[PDB]
Amino acid sequence: PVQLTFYAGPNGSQFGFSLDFHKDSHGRVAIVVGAPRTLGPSQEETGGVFLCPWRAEGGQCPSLLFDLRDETRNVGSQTLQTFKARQGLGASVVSWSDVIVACAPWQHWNVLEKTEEAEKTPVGSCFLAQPESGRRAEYSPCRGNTLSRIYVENDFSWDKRYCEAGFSSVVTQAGELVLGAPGGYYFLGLLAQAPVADIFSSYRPGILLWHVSSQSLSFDSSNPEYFDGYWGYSVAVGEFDGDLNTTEYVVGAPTWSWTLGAVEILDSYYQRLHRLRGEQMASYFGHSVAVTDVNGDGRHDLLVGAPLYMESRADRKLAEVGRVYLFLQPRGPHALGAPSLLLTGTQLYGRFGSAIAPLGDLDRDGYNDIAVAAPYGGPSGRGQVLVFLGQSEGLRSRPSQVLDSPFPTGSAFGFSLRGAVDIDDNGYPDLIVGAYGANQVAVYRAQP
Amino acid sequence: XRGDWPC
Amino acid sequence: SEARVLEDRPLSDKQVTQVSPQRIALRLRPDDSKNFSIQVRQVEDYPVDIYYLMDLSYSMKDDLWSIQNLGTKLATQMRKLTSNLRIGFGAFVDKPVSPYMYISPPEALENPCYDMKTTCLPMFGYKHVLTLTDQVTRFNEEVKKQSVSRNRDAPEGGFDAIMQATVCDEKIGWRNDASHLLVFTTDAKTHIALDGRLAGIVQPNDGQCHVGSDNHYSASTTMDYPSLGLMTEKLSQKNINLIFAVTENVVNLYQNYSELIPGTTVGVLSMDSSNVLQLIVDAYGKIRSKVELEVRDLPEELSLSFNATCLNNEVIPGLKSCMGLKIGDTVSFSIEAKVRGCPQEKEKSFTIKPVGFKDSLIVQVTFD
Ligand SMILES: *[C@@H]1O[C@H](CO)[C@@H](O[C@@H]2O[C@H](CO)[C@@H](O[C@@H]3O[C@H](CO)[C@@H](O[C@@H]4O[C@H](CO)[C@@H](O)[C@H](O)[C@@H]4O)[C@H](O)[C@@H]3O)[C@H](O)[C@H]2NC(C)=O)[C@H](O)[C@H]1NC(C)=O
Ligand SMILES: *[C@@H]1O[C@H](CO)[C@@H](O[C@@H]2O[C@H](CO)[C@@H](O[C@@H]3O[C@H](CO[C@@H]4O[C@H](CO)[C@@H](O)[C@H](O)[C@@H]4O)[C@@H](O)[C@H](O)[C@@H]3O)[C@H](O)[C@H]2NC(C)=O)[C@H](O)[C@H]1NC(C)=O
Ligand SMILES: *[C@@H]1O[C@H](CO)[C@@H](O[C@@H]2O[C@H](CO)[C@@H](O)[C@H](O)[C@H]2NC(C)=O)[C@H](O)[C@H]1NC(C)=O
Ligand SMILES: *[C@@H]1O[C@H](CO)[C@@H](O)[C@H](O)[C@H]1NC(C)=O
Ligand SMILES: *[C@@H]1O[C@H](CO)[C@@H](O)[C@H](O)[C@H]1NC(C)=O
Ligand SMILES: [Ca+2]
Ligand SMILES: [Ca+2]
Ligand SMILES: [Ca+2]
Ligand SMILES: [Ca+2]
Ligand SMILES: [Ca+2]
Ligand SMILES: [Ca+2]
Ligand SMILES: [Mg+2]
Repeated sequence: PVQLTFYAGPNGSQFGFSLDFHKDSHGRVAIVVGAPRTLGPSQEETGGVFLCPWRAEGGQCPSLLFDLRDETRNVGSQTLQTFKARQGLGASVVSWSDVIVACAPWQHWNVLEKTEEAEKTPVGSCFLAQPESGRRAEYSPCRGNTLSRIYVENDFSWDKRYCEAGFSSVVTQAGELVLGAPGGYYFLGLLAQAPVADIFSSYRPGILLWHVSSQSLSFDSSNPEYFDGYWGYSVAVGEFDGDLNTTEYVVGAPTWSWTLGAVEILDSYYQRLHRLRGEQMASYFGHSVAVTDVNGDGRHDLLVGAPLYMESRADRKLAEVGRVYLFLQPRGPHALGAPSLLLTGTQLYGRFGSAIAPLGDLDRDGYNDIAVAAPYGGPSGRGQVLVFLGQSEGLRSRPSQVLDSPFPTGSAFGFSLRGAVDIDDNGYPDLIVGAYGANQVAVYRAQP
Repeated sequence: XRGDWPC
Repeated sequence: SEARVLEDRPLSDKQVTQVSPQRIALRLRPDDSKNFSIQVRQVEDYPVDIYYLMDLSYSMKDDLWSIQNLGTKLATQMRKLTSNLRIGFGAFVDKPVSPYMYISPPEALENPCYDMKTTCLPMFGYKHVLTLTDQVTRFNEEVKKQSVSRNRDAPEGGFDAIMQATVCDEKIGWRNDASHLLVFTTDAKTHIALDGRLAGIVQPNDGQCHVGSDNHYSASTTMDYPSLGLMTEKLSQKNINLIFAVTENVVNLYQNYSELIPGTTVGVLSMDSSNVLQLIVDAYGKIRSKVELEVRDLPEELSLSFNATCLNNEVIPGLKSCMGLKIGDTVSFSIEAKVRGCPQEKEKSFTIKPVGFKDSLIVQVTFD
């Protein structure tokens, strides 16, 4: 347990708020960690996508050169302004071959045209880093010359202004990036899918507004049962229709149907294949989702977090610990039903189930094993990361290993973690944990 | 409401 | 050894004669033992502290007047329910940060109702307004003065407001020797823990007070909303009973919420507040007191013992106080005093004070 590898960041930076792994075409694996409050050369906290190379000692990372200057571009009697002031350039990072997609959910964006404007709303924006080619492209499927008045007049139909695009993001196996913007459609949420190759090809310097032909934005809805659900607060990709020719999108909305929270499974064409609803109100059922074959039968199963779940115990006490809902995909063309298994934390006020990290398989055998977060768990109340050794039947209620925060109080250790990626190529996934409050990231190289 | 508006 | 009764004013049933008799002369001979029975009854009403939390969002606008009534009417009822009352209140909108507010054009930071060409106050996390006081008039005036602000999304940060309403005392002005009630208003869904991550806030709300001088929740923009668990911890630890007074639109949401918090209740905040005031008087029906006695100004030489007879009419030796007395119940205590010889002082005076009762049995003792 000695090799609790520490990666440091500057004060204020929130180094560790979001994290991911990158493997350039050269083959060098780097921890991409977003510090959404990194001090730029303009003494302003905007965000920093620290491309931390794998160093045993870690420390300060070389801030990958992302264009931090605000573009005041002029086109068609309009001014595209990309307010990067407090943009959080680093609140979500993903990678695909030699491409790093590093998204500022708070990259406010505006169009000055006469008196009217697009309103500097946190539309988000993924910087496309090709460091090997040095290509600094930009992508914002949510970026839109549509005026505020136009969005208001249509009952906020397709109201994408508040996307926080790149609030979450995944890359499809075929190579198309899906970004989940919970703020989409006026905080309803959406998914926007476009190939990385196509957006790179369509990129031109100082344009910041261009339709991508192959983009796939989600269909909005008008049923109040979806309102304020943050339909996209958590996003993942799995096959649930038993059709390998199409890729299925699993969306966790933790406030679905008046704080109940749900997770929906849709086809590639953004149509509901099923919906799975929350048991306990205000438990945030959909804060973190995770698609994987916990059963390991070849049909993807769903894992949902509920970090504000409160259980009933002796003397009739409701103790707020959290919960993990496991839904198992039935054999053949059968729809998912009742929560297959239910997992619960111990420590009070721990926010158990804030972040779920698909661990794949721990013991390199075949039972899919995952991990879950509890940022204020443990006897002290500092942090907790709980390894759920999954079973061929499902998920055991007693977490195998618990990682406690070595940081002081306020660090929110475990709040954003990721596994399923082998850093040292030992044959096992390495669990990287983003204690943002201490501006550090802890990498644990889990030996089974 | 969808936003801070009267239903 | 004769015990002459001097002051024997009868117990009131609401002078607030809470102890009868009031004054006794006890005459003793050397080596003497003697038992007399006192009786005690609660007369004056019970102490209570009400804190009131209100929405101020564009949204809240539909029912703003409604929540204002839920303040004043409530006070009036508990004026008719007890005399020992204090009332205080606070307001809230949401976390003051994008995307919850409008930041463009810059005037939006001073008025986010730019697009409607109207004026709304710069939206705020939690602005504690009135410290708890017996001056109910000032509470009413300050409650009516509150007005609407604006944010973007439908859910609002009420849990932050409750946590900062209960989490500090000196700012809010509670009393240790009283019951505590917390009435919370809203008309839409509530921002709960983990909602603020849309605005970059990922540090939780802890069990500490972050209001200082300015009467604002200083750490609002850097502390997330609070979860139901820490809400329950702070309500119970401080002995605060919660009443969600919410609009009938999604009253089921808050009925489920109240099922989620042990001991809290939910009223339909509406044209009337019967469903909330009846639950106020319900919670007032469950307050149980204790009658416990101590003896002051007595030397060690004189030995004492006692029995006790409570409202259950079961006699117990060695138990000086039963648990869970009510208004009007009478409890008797037969105290046995044994003297060892005649001291030089020849005339003593001491007190028997029921704990929390300003009235006391003043006993004058002479030895022959
Ligand atoms: C990173 O962590 C936090 C977050 O930013 C930092 O905390 C703040 O850092 C500033 C540093 O500018 C610090 O100010 C110091 O105050 C000292 C007085 O307490 C100053 O005087 C010093 O006093 C010493 C004691 O006698 C003396 O020996 C020394 O020579 C010096 O005169 C000092 O110069 C600084 O101005 C804040 O107090 C501090 N605030 C909080 C709330 O933490 C922290 O500093 C950062 N750490 C690092 C290593 O970068
Ligand atoms: C919180 O308040 C809400 C109201 O605001 C309460 O909602 C109530 O929820 C119950 C179910 O828990 C409803 O009863 C039935 O619901 C079914 C729909 O669910 C079914 O789900 C199964 C699998 O889970 C599926 O196989 C079925 O196809 C089906 O979808 C419905 O079909 C029935 O007709 C029946 O309505 C109840 O109606 C609903 N009440 C209201 C007023 O809407 C909720 O109970 C409460 N929370 C708690 C914990 O009590
Ligand atoms: C109050 O109770 C005490 C004892 O706690 C009583 O003392 C008892 O007196 C009787 C005689 O009537 C003895 O038989 C008992 O032995 C005494 N004590 C006990 C406990 O057994 C005292 O007399 C009581 N006062 C009144 C009003 O009767
Ligand atoms: C899968 O999709 C491709 C792309 O259109 C198609 O050509 C192929 O036939 C499909 N395979 C199956 C087994 O459906
Ligand atoms: C006092 O004590 C005696 C015995 O000690 C008992 O018989 C009697 O009932 C008690 N009460 C009074 C006040 O006489
Ligand atoms: Ca498919
Ligand atoms: Ca399966
Ligand atoms: Ca395994
Ligand atoms: Ca490894
Ligand atoms: Ca309203
Ligand atoms: Ca709001
Ligand atoms: Mg509102």
